[PDB]
Amino acid sequence: EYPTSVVLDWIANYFWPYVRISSMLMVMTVTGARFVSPRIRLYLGLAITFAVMPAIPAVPQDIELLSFRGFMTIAEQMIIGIAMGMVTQFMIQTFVLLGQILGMQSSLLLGQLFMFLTTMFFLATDGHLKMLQLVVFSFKTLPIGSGSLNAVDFREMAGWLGIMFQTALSMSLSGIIALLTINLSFGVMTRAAPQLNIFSLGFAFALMVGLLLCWYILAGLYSHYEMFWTVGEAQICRLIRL
Amino acid sequence: DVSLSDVMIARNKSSVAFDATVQIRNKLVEAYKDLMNMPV
Amino acid sequence: ASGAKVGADFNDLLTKAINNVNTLQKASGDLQTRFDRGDADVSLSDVMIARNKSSVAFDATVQIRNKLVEAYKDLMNMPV
Amino acid sequence: ASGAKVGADFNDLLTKAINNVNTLQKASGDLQTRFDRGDADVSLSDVMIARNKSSVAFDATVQIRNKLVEAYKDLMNMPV
Amino acid sequence: FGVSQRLEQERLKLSRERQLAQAIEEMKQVRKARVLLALPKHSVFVRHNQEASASVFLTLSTGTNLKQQEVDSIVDMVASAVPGMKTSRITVTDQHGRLLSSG
Amino acid sequence: FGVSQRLEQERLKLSRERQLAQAIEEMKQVRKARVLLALPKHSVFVRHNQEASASVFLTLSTGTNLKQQEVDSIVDMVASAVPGMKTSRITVTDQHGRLLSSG
Amino acid sequence: EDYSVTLQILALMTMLGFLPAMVILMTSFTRIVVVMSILRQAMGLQQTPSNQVIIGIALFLTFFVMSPVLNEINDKAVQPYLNEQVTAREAFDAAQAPMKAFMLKQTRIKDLETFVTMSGEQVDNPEDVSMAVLIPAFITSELKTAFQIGFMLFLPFLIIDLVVASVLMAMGMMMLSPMIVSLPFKLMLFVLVDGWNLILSTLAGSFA
Amino acid sequence: DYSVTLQILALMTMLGFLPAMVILMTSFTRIVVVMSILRQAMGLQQTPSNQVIIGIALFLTFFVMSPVLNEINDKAVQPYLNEQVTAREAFDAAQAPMKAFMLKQTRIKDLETFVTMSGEQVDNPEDVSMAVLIPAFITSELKTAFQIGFMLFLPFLIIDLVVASVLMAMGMMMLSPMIVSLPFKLMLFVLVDGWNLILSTLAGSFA
Repeated sequence: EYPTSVVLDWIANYFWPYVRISSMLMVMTVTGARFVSPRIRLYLGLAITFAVMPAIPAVPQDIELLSFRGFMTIAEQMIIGIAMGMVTQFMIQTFVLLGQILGMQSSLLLGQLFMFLTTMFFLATDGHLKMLQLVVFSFKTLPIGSGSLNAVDFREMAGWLGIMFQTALSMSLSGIIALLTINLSFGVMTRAAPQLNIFSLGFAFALMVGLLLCWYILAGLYSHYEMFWTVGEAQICRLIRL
Repeated sequence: DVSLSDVMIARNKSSVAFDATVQIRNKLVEAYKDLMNMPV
Repeated sequence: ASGAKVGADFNDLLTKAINNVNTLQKASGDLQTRFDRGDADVSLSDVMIARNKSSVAFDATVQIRNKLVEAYKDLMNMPV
Repeated sequence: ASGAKVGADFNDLLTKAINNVNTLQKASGDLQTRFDRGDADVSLSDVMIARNKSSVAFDATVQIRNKLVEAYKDLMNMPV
Repeated sequence: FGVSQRLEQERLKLSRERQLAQAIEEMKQVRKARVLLALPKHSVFVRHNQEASASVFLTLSTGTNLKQQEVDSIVDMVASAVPGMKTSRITVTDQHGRLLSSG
Repeated sequence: FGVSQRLEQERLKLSRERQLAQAIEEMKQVRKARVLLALPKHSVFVRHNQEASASVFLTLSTGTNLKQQEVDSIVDMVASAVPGMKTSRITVTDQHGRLLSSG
Repeated sequence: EDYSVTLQILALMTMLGFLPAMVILMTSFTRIVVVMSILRQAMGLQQTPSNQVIIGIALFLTFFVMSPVLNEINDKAVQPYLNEQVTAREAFDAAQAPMKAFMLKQTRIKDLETFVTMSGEQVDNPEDVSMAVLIPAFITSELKTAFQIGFMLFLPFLIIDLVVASVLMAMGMMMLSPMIVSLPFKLMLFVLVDGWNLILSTLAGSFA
Repeated sequence: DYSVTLQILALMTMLGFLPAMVILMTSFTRIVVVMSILRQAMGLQQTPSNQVIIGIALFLTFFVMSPVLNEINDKAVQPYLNEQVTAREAFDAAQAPMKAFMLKQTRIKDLETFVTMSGEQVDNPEDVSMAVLIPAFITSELKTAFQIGFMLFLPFLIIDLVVASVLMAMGMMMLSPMIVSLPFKLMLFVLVDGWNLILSTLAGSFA
C-alpha cells in the first residue's frame, strides 16, 4: 500500500464526524455553557468521537481532504451540529421567556430562576445523553458525504419563534389570568376612593401575588417541560431525517 | 515495497491536509461566534 | 464499512512500523556485540550496514513522532 | 493512602533521580580532574565514558523539566 | 381541557376498543366484546421494545362453537384494526376459557 | 390538575387492572378477580434490569377445581393485556390458596 | 494566467475571514434582524427573547431565502471549478454575479443613483455597476425596507395598547398602568393568529 | 520487548500528555466547573481570577486523588524500577487503579448510553473498555458539577430576588438591584465560611 491512503482516511474518518459532534456541543445548552472551559469541552468532543467511532459508517473516499469539495463538507457538518444545538437553546430560552413574562406581569432575574431549573430538568431527564444519541444516529441516517440541511429544514427551524410564544403563553395562561383578575379586582375595589390610588402601593401588592403565583407555576411546570421536549425532539429527528 | 520518499510524501500530505481542515474549521467557528455576539 | 476499521487499520500500520524499527535496532545491537565480543563469522561491513539502517529507521521514527505531537498541539489550540 | 504519604513518596522518587544525576556528574567530574592533574592510574576511556553519561543524564533532566514546566503552564494558562 | 398528552392517548385507545367491541357485537356468535390493548412508545433511545399486544374477551351466544375459521378471521381483523401489533400477538378468550390464540 | 407523573401512571394501572378484573369476572369459574401489576425498569445492565410481573387473586365458584388449561389461559390473557410481563412472571392463586403459577 | 494553487488557497482563506461581513452586508441578515428587533421592542418584553435565538433564527431564515442564490452559485461556479472545467478567475466571477443579481433585486433606483454619483464614476447600466458601490446602496434600501415592515408590525400592538388604556380610563380607574393588562392581550393575540408564521410569509417572500 | 532507545521515546512523548490525562481522567474537571459556576454566582466576574481557580483545583485534585497515585506507584512504578515487570505490563498496571476510580465516579445511565453508542457488547458495568469509560466519566462529572454548582447558585439568587423586590416595593424602579445585592452576596459567602464549606464537600464527594 501507499501510506498516504491509510493516514488520510483516518483523519477524514475522524475529524469530519468530530466537527458535527463538536459543533453541536458549542451550541448545546450544557456543554456550550460559559462555565466550562473550551479545553474541557474540546476533550469531551475528542473523547465522544473516539468512543462512538465504531457506530459511525466509513466516509466516502471520493472527496479529498485538500479540495474545495472537502471544504464544503466541513461547513455542512457544522450546520447540522448547530441545528441540534439551537433546538436546545430554543427550549431553555422559552422557559426564560416563561420566567420573564411572569416577572413582567408580577410588576417586576425571574428568567434566571426558570433558566437554572430548566437546566436541571435537562440534566435530570438525561437530555444531554439523548442529544448525544441523536447526533450519532445522525451519522447513520444522514451520511457525511451526501447530505445536508435543505431549504425546508431552515424554514422549520426559523418557525420556532412562534413555537416559543405559543408554548410560553400556554404555560402561563392560567397564571397570567390570575394576575390580571386580582389586579383588576384590586383596582375596582379601591376605585371607590380615588385618594388611595395604587401607584407604589399597587407595586407592593402586585409583586407579592406575582411571586406567589410563580410558586404555583413551579408546582406544575414539569409536565409542560415533558410535552415541550417531545415537540423539540421530534423536530431534531426531522432534521436528521430519522 | 515502500520507500522513504513515499513515507515522507505521505507524512507531508497528511500534515497539509490536517492543517487545512483545522484552519477552515477554526475560521467557520470564529465566523459563527462573531455572529452570535452581536447587538440585536 | 465503519470508522473503527479505518482506525484499526491506521493503528496496525503504526504498530507494524514500530516493530520493523525495533527489529532493526535489535538486529543492529546483536551484530554490534557479536563483532565486538570477537566472533570471526561477523563482517565489519555487515555491522556498519546494520547500524546504518537502524539509525535511519529510528530517525524516521523521531520525525513521525514530532509531527504527531505538533498536530496534537495545533489541535488543542483551536476555537471550540 | 494519604496526601502526605504520596507527596513524600513522589518526592522520594523525584529526589532519587536528582541524586542519581548528581552522582553521575560528580563521578564524571572526579574522573576528569584526576586524569587532568596527572594521575597515572586513570584511563581516558573511563574519563570519556563518565562524561558521556553525565551529559545524557543532564540532558534528560533539562528535557523532563521542560515537559513539566510546559505542562504546568498549559494547566495554568487554560481559558477557565 | 386540562387533559395532558398521555391521558389523551388513553382516551383515544380505550374509545377505539369500544368501537372495535362494537364491531364484534354485530357478529352472530358474540354477544359482548372487550378488547385490551398494549401499545408501547417507539422510544428510539431504547434498543429493546417489549412490543404491542392484544387480548380480547368475548361473551358468545348460548351455544355455538368455532373450530379455527372464526377465531382466525377475528384475530386478523383486530390485528389490521390497530397499527403495528402483528397478528401473532393477540390472545383470544371466551366465557368457557378455552385458549384461542397465543401472544 | 397538579398530579405528578407517578400518580398518573398509578391511575392508569388502576384503570387497566380494574378492566382486567372485570374481564375475568365473565369467566364461568371466576366470581371475583383482583389484579396487581409490577412495572419494569429497562436497563441494559443485566444486574439492574427488572422487567414487569403480575399477581392476580381469583375467588372462584363455590365448587369446581381449576384445570391447567384454565390457568394457562388466564396467564396468557394477563400477559397479552399489559406490555412485557412475560408469562414466566405471573403468580395466580385461589381462595383455598393452592399454587397455580409461579412468578 | 490562472491563479496558482497556493494563491487560490490564500484567496479562499481571505473570504472565510470576511464571512461575517458577507452575511450582514450582502445577504438578507440585516433586514430580518431589524424586523425581529422591532417585534421584540413592540411587545412589552425588553430582552425576553434574548439576542442568541434571534440571530440563530435569522441565520436559518437567511439560509432559507438565500438557498436559490446559493444553489445558483453552486451550479454555475462551484461545479465547473470542482470538475476543472473553468479556471479560478472566471469561477470567481461566476460566483460573484448571482450575489450581484440578488442585491439588485432588493435595492432601489434612487439609492443606486445617489451612490454612483457619490463614487464619481461613469456608468449607464445598473447591471454592470461595481459591487463596491452596490453594497452601500443595498443595505440602505434594506434598512428603509425593514423600517417599513417594522412600522406595519408595530401598528397592531399600538392598537391593542391604546384600546386597553382607553377602556381602563373610561371605567374610571385612572390609577392602573395599561402595560400590565395589555401585555397578555398582546401575547394572546400574537399566538391565536400564529403571528410568527404570518411574519415569515411576509419576510421570506418579501425578497422574491 | 521494545529497545531501550524506543522505550525512552515512548515515555518522553506521553510526558507531554500529562495535562491531557489530568483534565479527562482525574478530579480536575469537576472542581473547576464548580469553581467557575460559583464565581458567576457572585457579582464579581473575574475577581478570583483563572490562575487562582486552577491552583486550588490542582491542590485539591492531588489530595483527593492521593489514593489513586499511591496504588499506581506501588503497583506500576515500583515493579518497573526493580526490573520485576516489563514496559507494557507496568503501563497496564497503572491503568487499572485509574480505571477503577473513573468507573465508580460515573453514572449507570451514562455508561448504558455510551455502550449503546459505542456498539460493543459488554454484560457487566465493571468490564467496559477505557475508550468508552473516559467520555462517560467526563459526561457524568459535568452533570454532577452542574447540579452541585447550581445548588450553590440558589442562595445567591435568593438574595437577588429579595433585594430587587424590596427596591421595586418603594417605586425605585430605576435603581439596579445588582449593585445593591453585591455587598450582601459577598457577606453570605463569608458568613457561612464558603471557601471551606464547598471544598470540604467537594473533597468528600468523591467516593
